[PDB]
This record gives sequence, C-alpha cells and structure tokens, in this order.
Amino acid sequence: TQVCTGTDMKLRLPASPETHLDMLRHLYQGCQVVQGNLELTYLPTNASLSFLQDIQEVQGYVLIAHNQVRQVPLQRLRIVRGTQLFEDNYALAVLDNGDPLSPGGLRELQLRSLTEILKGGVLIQRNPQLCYQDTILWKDIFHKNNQLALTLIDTNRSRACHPCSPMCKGSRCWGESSEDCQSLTRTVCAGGCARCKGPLPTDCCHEQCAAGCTGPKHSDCLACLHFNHSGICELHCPALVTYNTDTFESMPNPEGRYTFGASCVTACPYNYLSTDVGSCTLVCPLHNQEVTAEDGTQRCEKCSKPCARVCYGLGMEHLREVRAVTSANIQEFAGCKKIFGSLAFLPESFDGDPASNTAPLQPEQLQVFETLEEITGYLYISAWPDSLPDLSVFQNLQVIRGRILHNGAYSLTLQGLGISWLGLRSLRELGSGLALIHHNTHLCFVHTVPWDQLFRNPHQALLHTANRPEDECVGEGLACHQLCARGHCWGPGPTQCVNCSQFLRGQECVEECRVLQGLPREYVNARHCLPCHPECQPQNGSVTCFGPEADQCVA
Amino acid sequence: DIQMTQSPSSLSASVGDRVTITCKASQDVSIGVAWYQQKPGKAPKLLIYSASYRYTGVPSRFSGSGSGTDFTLTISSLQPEDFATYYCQQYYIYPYTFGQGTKVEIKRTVAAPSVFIFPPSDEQLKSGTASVVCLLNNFYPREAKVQWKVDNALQSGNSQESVTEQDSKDSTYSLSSTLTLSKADYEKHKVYACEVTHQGLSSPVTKSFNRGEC
Amino acid sequence: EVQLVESGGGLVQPGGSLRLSCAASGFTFTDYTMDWVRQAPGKGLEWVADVNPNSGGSIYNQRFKGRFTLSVDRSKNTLYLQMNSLRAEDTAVYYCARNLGPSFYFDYWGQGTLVTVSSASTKGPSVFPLAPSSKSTSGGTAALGCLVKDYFPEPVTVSWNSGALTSGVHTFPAVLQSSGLYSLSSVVTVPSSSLGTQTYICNVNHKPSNTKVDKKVEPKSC
Ligand SMILES: *[C@@H]1O[C@H](CO)[C@@H](O[C@@H]2O[C@H](CO)[C@@H](O)[C@H](O)[C@H]2NC(C)=O)[C@H](O)[C@H]1NC(C)=O
Ligand SMILES: *[C@H]1O[C@H](CO)[C@@H](O[C@@H]2O[C@H](CO)[C@@H](O)[C@H](O)[C@H]2NC(C)=O)[C@H](O)[C@H]1NC(C)=O
Ligand SMILES: *[C@@H]1O[C@H](CO)[C@@H](O)[C@H](O)[C@H]1NC(C)=O
Repeated sequence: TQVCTGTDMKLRLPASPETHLDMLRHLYQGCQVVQGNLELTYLPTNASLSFLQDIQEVQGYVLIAHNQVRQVPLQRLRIVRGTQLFEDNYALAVLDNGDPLSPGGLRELQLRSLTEILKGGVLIQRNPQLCYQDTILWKDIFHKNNQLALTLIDTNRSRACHPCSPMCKGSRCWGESSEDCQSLTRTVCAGGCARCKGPLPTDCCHEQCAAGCTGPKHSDCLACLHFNHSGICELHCPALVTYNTDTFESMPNPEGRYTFGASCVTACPYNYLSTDVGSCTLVCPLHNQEVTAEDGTQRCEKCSKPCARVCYGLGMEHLREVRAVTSANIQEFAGCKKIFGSLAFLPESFDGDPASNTAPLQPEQLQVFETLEEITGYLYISAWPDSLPDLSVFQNLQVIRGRILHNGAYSLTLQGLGISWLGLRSLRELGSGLALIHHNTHLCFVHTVPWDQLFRNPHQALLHTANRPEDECVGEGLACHQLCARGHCWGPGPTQCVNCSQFLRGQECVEECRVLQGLPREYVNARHCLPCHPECQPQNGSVTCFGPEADQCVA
Repeated sequence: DIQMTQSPSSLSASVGDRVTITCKASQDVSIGVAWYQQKPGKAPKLLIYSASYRYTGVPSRFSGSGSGTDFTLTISSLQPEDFATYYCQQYYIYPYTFGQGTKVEIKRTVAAPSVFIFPPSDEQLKSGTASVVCLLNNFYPREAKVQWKVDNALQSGNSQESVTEQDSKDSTYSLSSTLTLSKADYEKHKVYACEVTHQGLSSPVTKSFNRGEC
Repeated sequence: EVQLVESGGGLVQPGGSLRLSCAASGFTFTDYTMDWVRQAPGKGLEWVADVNPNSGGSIYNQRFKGRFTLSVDRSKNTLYLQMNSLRAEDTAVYYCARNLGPSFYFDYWGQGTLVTVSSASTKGPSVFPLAPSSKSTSGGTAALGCLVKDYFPEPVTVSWNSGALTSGVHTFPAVLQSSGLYSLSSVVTVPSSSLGTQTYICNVNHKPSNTKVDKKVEPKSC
C-alpha cells in the first residue's frame, strides 16, 4: 500500500509521548506517497525511524523539528509538492534539532533524492550538530515555477564538519558519504529544459516530468508534474465524459478517471467522495449532496430540489472556528442522526467560560447525542462529567468516518477521563485515522473491544497507555456478560456485546426468546425477539404467532 | 437558438410597491431558469435558481415562479436597494441564454429641468472644431425631446444625447445634447440655441448665448 | 469568503490576440467548473464557455469555436480565456463566474475585466472648462465643470478639488464619436452667490494616457 495521510500537529508537542513513535510507525510504515505533511517532531535520541525509508513523495511540507535523533532516513524522498507550507512559506523546515541543554541531534540532512520542491521554500535553523546544509545548491531543487523559492539557513554549529567525499564534484553533498553528493537537475540543462539527467539536449526530460528522468519519454519520469495517468505523466485526467463538439451531448467515457491527489484514478479511494465534475473530496460541493449510492459507496450527487438540511459539526460551516461543544451550541445537535463535522469535549465544555457568559454544560444535556448514528469528522474527549461512568450517550454512534482527523492523525481520542468503561455499544467502524485512549485512570473494557474489527486500513491502530491495567480489572471481578460471542464487549451487561451470542430483545442479549413460555409471547426473525399483536391468544407450550400482524395469530 | 424574452424592458415603481417581471422562453425549458440582479458598475448576483428557489441568503421577498415557457419574478415589496437590472436565464438546454433584461427604476413626483447652455473654451477654438452644450438638469421622467436650431432653422444628425443614472438622493435624470461642428462653420453664424420639450414643462423653452461678446 | 478576480483586459487592434486570467479562492477549486460570461456595453449577458479543472476540458458557445480557447492551471487556481482574431463585436466586460451545480447557472461572479477592440490609437483627453454665463441663475443657482473631449479609451476618472467636492457632481457618461474617440461633459451644480472666491479645479485621470490635465474653471469675459 503506497499512499498514506500525513499529520497536522506542527510544533505542538505529543499529547501522549509514550505512544508518539508508535503512531508514526503505523502512519508511514511502507508508505511512499504522503498526502499532506510529513511532520517528524520530538523523536528521542535512539528512535528507530527505519519505517520512513520508503517515502518518495510528500504532498504538503516536511517538518523535521525538536528531535534528538542523529539521523532521519529520508534518502528516497524525491519530490515535495508544497500544497500546504509550514508557516505558509516553507516546503522544508528543519528546526531546533539539538539537545535540550555523543551529543544528540541531527547530523546530516541525507536528502539525496530530493531533486524537486514545487512550491514554497527551505527553512533551516538551530541545529547544532548539522553539517553540509550550506553546501547544497538550493536554486536547483526549487522548480522553475516555484514562486516562493526562498532560503533561510543558519550555520551555527557545535562541531567541526568534515569536507564532502572527494568523489563529489563541487562543494556539494548531503552528508559525509560518497553516495551523498548532491545531484543537479535544473542548473545544468541544455536549452529551456525544466529538468534533465545530464548536460546534453537528448538528456532532457519530458515537459510533464518533475524530478528528473531515466530517459526522454513521459513514461521515464522520476515524478509527475501534474498527474500520473497509470504510468504516464500528463497535465489532466481523462474526462468522465465524451463530447460531440457541435451538439455538445455526452456519452460516458470508459477511459475516464477521477483526480485524486497527483494521480488519475478509476474510482476514488475508500473514505473519499467522487464528484460529478471529476474529482475526489471530503465535502460535497455546493448544490450537491452525499448519497449512499447503489453499491454502498458514498457519492456526491446533484440535488434537484434544494439540498436537505444537515447537521454541521465543529470545523464545519457556522461552527468552522468553534473549539468545543458548549452550553452555547449543544442544542444545535438536538435530533441529529448524522453530524457533518466533528465533536470535541474539552475541560472548558464542563467548567464554563465566565469571560463570555457561557454556562457550564450540565451532564443531562449530553443526552442530545442519543440519536446520533454517524460523525464524519472525529470524536475528541479530553473532559467528561465525573458523575457519568461511560460514553453511553453515544450509545447509538455506529461510525466515526475520520474524514477530518484531530491533529491530522486521530479519529478517536479519549484522554484524562475516569470513565470506567466505554459503552460505545454500536460503534462498528472507525473509517480512518488512529484511536488514542490514554490516561483514563479507571477505564476498563478496552482490551475487550476488538479494535482490529473497527478499522478499514493497515495504517490504523489503537494507541493506548496509562489506563487501568487489565489484570487489575479482571481482578476486581469485571467481565463481558456470558452472552457475548468471542468474549468481546464495550462494557458490563448483555447490552454491551459486539455480537449477540443468542437472540436480541431490543438491544438486550437474551438466552431465550418468548416463544412457548413468556409474558408477551414473541416470534423470532433472523435472531431477534419480536412481539405478536397484543390481541393474539397465548398458547400453552406452543407457537403463539408466525408474525407481528393479526392475521398471523393462532386464534 | 433559444430566446428568453423579458417584459417589460424598463419599469418605474416606488419604494414599497410589489414588482413583477415576466420572462418568456421560446421553447419548453421545464424548470431550468435562474434569475440575476445587476447594478451599474457591479457584477450579477444570483437570486433565484431552478425557476422558483431562493439562493442562500436572498431576502424572502424575492420569489420566482412558473414552469415550461412562462416564467415570473416577483419582489413582494420593493426596498431601496432593489432598484437595479434583473435578468432571467434558461440553463435547461445548450447553448445557455440570458434574457435581454429589465430595469427597475425609482418613480417620483413630476419635475422640470433648469435648461443651460455652455460655450467652447478659449483653448479649444484654435484646434479645428467646436462644441456647444444644452445641459438639462434634474428632471423627471426620462422622456424628453431635444432638437437644435441654429439662428433660424432646425438641425438633425450632429448631436448625441447623454443621460445620467438616476440621482441617489432626489431621484432625477439629466441630459446633454453635445453639438459638434467645424470652426469654419462656426465663424459663420451668430446665435445658437436648443429647445426643450418635457412632460413637466408647459412650454418648450430656450436659453441664450452670444458669440459676439463672450 | 469566495472570491474571483479577472485580469488581463485592455485595448487590442482588430485581428490581434489577447489573454484573460481568472484567479480563485475561498473554495475547493477542483470541485467546480468555471465559466466566462461577457457583457457588451449597454447590452446583456452572453455566455462564453465552461472549463473543467480535472479534465482540462471546455464546453464552449458555438459562436466562438476556433477563436476563444480555455485553459486551467490548478496549481494556482486560475482559468485562462485566450481570444484570437478579435473584432468589434467582442468589445465587452468579461466576467468570470462559478458554474454552480454543474448545471449552468452561476453564483459568485468576479468584478470583470474590460476588453476594447478598436483601431483608434491611444490619445489623451483634452480638457476644456465649461464657464457659466451671466443669465445662468434659476433664482440663485449656477453650474460649471470640465469637458474631456477626444480621449481613448474608457475610462477617465474625473473628480473635483482633489477630493473634497462630491456634492452635486454629475460625471456624464461618455459617448463614442464617429472619430472613434470619446467625449463627455462633467457638470456640477453649486450656489451662485459665490463664484469669484472659491477656486474650482477638476482632477482628470486617464490611465492608459498617464495624463493628469488639471483645469481651473473661471467666469467668462461677457
Ligand atoms: C505512476 O503510477 C504507476 C502505476 O501506479 C507507478 O508504477 C508502479 O511503481 C511501483 C513502485 O512504486 C511498482 O510496484 C509497480 O511495478 C508500478 N506499477 C505499474 C504497473 O506501473 C509509478 O511509479 C507512478 N509514478 C510515476 C511518477 O511514474
Ligand atoms: C549557537 O550560537 C548561538 C548564537 O547564535 C549561541 O547563543 C547563546 O550561547 C550561550 C552559550 O553557549 C547559550 O547559553 C545561550 O542560550 C545562547 N543564546 C541563544 C538565544 O541562542 C548558542 O549557544 C549556539 N548553539 C546552540 C545551543 O544552538
Ligand atoms: C460482528 O459479527 C459479524 C459477523 O456475523 C461481522 O460482520 C462483524 O465484523 C462482527 N463485529 C463487528 C465489527 O461488529
């Protein structure tokens, strides 16, 4: 699996440091194209970053900051596109990688494939053991069209550098090694050429190429400038539709593709939504609507009528800038079955904000979320009323899509709570991103959740530390109800099973339905207890009805 | 090709009136009609789409109705900002075509212009041509006949009219029939003067200027 | 906030080429088609074409087959309308707008760039003051101003006394002469009880001319 989503945490420091490296491993392990930003921060002196050795392309910016590791192994990184830029300016940013006062800290940049920076510039500052950055011909790396192609570099040092390998033609090198010489691709080309593989006109790259090439065709690119149409580099993706040019009537085009990142795609990847206009997104464009199409796949169809009203969450529409659920906005979710956006519960939710007269959210008010079935963004709970021992107001939440992730990484975060179990008894799917559950001191029934089953891609995981130790829980006589298949549950009681062993009466696991010897006599329909018409004569040790209606009764 | 025909072309209402504009498709365009508003200097704003549906935040008084061929825009009660031009457009069928447009204009009590006349400057008379004006100032309504007359006889085919947009405060117009001729034809006639017909005037008046002592 | 900005308008000789840009922000560019709509002086709205950022493909008005071409540069969320073999009928304001539902009605429209196609060589306005007469009172009110003849092209921003006079100003919209040059008359109505005290100066500004011909307007020798 070549493509993965990067983070969005910047210089903020990891909310749970003990699982920080593990998050990074899971994210980038065996990934080559990084949608979004590669942020490598706060990595301790010894950290094995082997998992990064496969990244070719970073879509956003690269931030390497606040690390003590001597080396980050990004030798295969070729292109960084700069779709978003650190500090709105930098495609690459290397900062404060030293010891917080044998010494730790980044020593060589070792970016030996970095041949292309498409947009934005380079920031290098406060790295006391770093060598050879003042050696690179940065003009060559920045694309011909990079309008923010700038440099800010610091060469303050606490060690003496060695010269580049004698094998390096000029002063140029990404490190002490011979395989570290900077390879030039722009400043040494014949004619107008944007990129090349040598001095000769025949060494020129195709106009559609991006990092350089192995030959003159558009199938020889090291990277695509615009799109990767199944091996061939092009400017656009094949239209979804073929036109007449006189009538301008359209047949569907079987060759047609959707734009996803920097590649043409037959169908948009899992969590995304295809678009009548030929794209893949996470928010339907205006006057379009999310519909569960005739597969199961989500899709953005046009609305004939005005689009039906929808519950927006945090980070969305009129709550775009809102940090948390408060008494000031909680009623807004009343009745909502699906929230387009995210919900975050912070300490400021529950202790009020005096400042701007916002009453503390009282716990009974959380009952609004009892109708909620789906969240498209993320759930974030860093505070929760002490009087409530579980998240069972989310009782009916079936999916958290993760189309928006917290810090760009986590779709479910539960930290610092002192709930005793989760109680999210309907949660069947975390659509993308990680679950992080740390520092909930009384929390049990974590190991009982089959997280394994909630996920939808290999980069997902439950990161967890500093909760109540499982042996301490069992030791306090705590367990899935006997009626929970394979031992899995979200809490105590027959209501909390992931899959009901016998039969479902309401949301309750029961050993027996009420078929022969019950109070309200019931019928079974695909492992479910369902009542007859209240006016069906109960039978003595026999079937009372065949169905729910009056024609199905026995008398 | 499809024509959208708007009626009326211009219309005069006062603040608080209900205002209805028609737009007639030459050919059945189900409900594929939108409605736009436009003011001088500004760009169009979308008001109604799908013939009958308000765009986000468009005030409630705006309503679009109808289907098929005959379409209608109704401002329930006019408000000072509404005075502008309204276009309709069918998008149902290619190529997409807009109506020729409707000017909604602010109606007031009938007024009369304060006729003027202005002579060519000292710096202009040595060029090769000359220009004499007729500035009609602050009048209502727009309907006004203007015909120049040099000394005795009338003239036709050398003057062009120019009218302001409605005044923002006192809601009147103003005209200027700029009369242009050659210097060789200028040093040949004594007194020029234009005559002004207006629904407000009882008499087509004249205002004097003399070439002999000015 | 959604915004669109057309740029690249100007004056071209008939036959000549020209290119217009439309830069866009406040929305996912790759999620909408975008369009050019034009507006000839005093007339209405003619639709031009619809380019798609994903496909690169346009849907164009038959009127323009083989003259106007559309291009997208999604790296800078910009459209481009390329006009060749330009003629009179093309002289217009060129709005860039967003194709909404990829049905063909449009919500956000840019300010619009003006294109003028004429053979007339760029010529600066010559300002001639309009000095009031002796019998120019309606009962105690007079009028004056500056007339800007034989200029090209549109527009000229006229103002009065650097900027502090706007009360009663009537900048008459120009009319294109047979000469292909422009002429107007800017008039202001000011109290007649004070003519030989306040120095009335007009501030003429032609952009393609780089000219700034200021003229004082004083009473006539009658
Ligand atoms: C463009 O896409 C093609 C196909 O997706 C990429 O080619 C693949 O490269 C991977 C290694 O990363 C190999 O596993 C496959 O052998 C290739 N797939 C096929 C069948 O082509 C290509 O690397 C992409 N990038 C560019 C710029 O060409
Ligand atoms: C790199 O040089 C900087 C100046 O650019 C050093 O600056 C100060 O040095 C003293 C003594 O070593 C420190 O105690 C101060 O903290 C430094 N001040 C600041 C504001 O940086 C710096 O020590 C050098 N190396 C490092 C640690 O980056
Ligand atoms: C529950 O059981 C069914 C198989 O009977 C399966 O679809 C699902 O993975 C199980 N667990 C979850 C995710 O609810």
